[PDB]
Amino acid sequence: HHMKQKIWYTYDDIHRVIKALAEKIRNAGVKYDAMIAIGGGGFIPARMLRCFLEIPIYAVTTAYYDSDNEGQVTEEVKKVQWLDPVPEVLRGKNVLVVDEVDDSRVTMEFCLKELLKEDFDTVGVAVLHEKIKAKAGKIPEGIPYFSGITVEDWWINYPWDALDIDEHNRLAEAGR
Amino acid sequence: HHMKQKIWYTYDDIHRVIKALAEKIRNAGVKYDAMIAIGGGGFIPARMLRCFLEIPIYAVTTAYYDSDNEGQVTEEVKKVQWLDPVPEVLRGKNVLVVDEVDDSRVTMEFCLKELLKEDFDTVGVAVLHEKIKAKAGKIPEGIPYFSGITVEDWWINYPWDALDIDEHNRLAEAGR
Ligand SMILES: Nc1nc2c(ncn2[C@@H]2O[C@H](COP(=O)(O)OP(=O)(O)O)[C@@H](OP(=O)(O)OP(=O)(O)O)[C@H]2O)c(=O)[nH]1
Ligand SMILES: Nc1nc2c(ncn2[C@@H]2O[C@H](COP(=O)(O)OP(=O)(O)O)[C@@H](OP(=O)(O)OP(=O)(O)O)[C@H]2O)c(=O)[nH]1
Ligand SMILES: [Mg+2]
Ligand SMILES: [Mg+2]
Ligand SMILES: [Mg+2]
Ligand SMILES: [Mg+2]
Repeated sequence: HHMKQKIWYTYDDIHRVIKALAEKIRNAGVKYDAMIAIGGGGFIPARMLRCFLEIPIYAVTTAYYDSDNEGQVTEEVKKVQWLDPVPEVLRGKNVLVVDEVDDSRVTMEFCLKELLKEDFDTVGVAVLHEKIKAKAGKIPEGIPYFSGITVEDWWINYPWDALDIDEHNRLAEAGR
Repeated sequence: HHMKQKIWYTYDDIHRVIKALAEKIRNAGVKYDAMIAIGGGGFIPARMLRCFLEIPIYAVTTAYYDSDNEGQVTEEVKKVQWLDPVPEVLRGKNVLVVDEVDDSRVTMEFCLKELLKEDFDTVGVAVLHEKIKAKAGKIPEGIPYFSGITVEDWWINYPWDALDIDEHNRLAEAGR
């Protein structure tokens, strides 16, 4: 249950945004050598982006876990799978971190801080949807940032969460 | 350029097959604890499958490389990213390997042989499309196998390779 407005996007809607996102990246003048998709949400955006950028997709995954510190239980982000070690072919290369939604930036900050420990040239970040809202996380300095589209602070319903894709598509069209 | 018949599938076409594939898996009676997606082709099928199976997606990636052995250059499959080491939470668990197409089975055999070196309970494999054709690779004994649909030996055009998704969808409908 959510209390804000809601929006549904078709697979094709998202594919079209990814094509435009690839063009934004290409126009910034840094040629990326590989993507690092943050699963699970970044996997589909990253493989769609590969259609247009034609660079390999490496993968990490994060998740929130119940953390009990100082007499208070809150959710914190942790690694589920990581690039340990980073392969030698990526040393000194440009890598593009890919995720589906910029909501709180807590995962994004965690992953970017960890990847800046490595021997990359340029680390950039590309997200499908950028929500306009307050952010708990911060993007480190010097990291190029791209979003496919900016969105209101609405709950986004992704087609890859649709038990009934026909009903999902109906709600997507009923929102246009 | 290909010399066989060709088919185009929409994103929604594939989503519907994945829903049916999840039902085939559920009916076989083994509860899988995690997926291992083989990138890049397995990423989108695996995240679609997560909608219905609700288990985490781990990732490996393979690619073909030019291999020069005994005075003859052929393409061979190699690791690009692997699960090194397998996390302890997966020890003794059931893992479902996910890929998009069963064509030659050379990648599938390579990955399954490598994953059988680990301490899993059940290793199963799920593929979106199973092509009916001769196979160079072999599936090890005792590995449950599921395919979403079986297909003729045709070239499959995936929507995540469509530079123009509208033209892609036109060709998909023109094939029904
Ligand atoms: N459907 C949907 N999900 C939203 C929306 N806003 C945030 N989320 C989910 O919230 C989770 C936490 O995201 P954040 O930590 O805020 O991500 P950020 O750094 O990229 O801004 C993400 O899942 P996660 O914990 O990273 O899991 P996974 O699904 O990526 O594996 C993301 O998918 C929204 O509008 N719609
Ligand atoms: N579009 C399309 N591709 C096909 C088709 N048949 C085979 N392929 C591609 O051939 C490559 C080699 O596949 P195999 O090694 O035969 O796969 P298998 O073991 O699962 O049968 C795969 O890409 P890869 O080298 O594994 O790369 P990636 O794209 O998965 O990263 C796969 O996507 C088809 O009908 N259509
Ligand atoms: Mg995520
Ligand atoms: Mg490390
Ligand atoms: Mg593959
Ligand atoms: Mg190993």
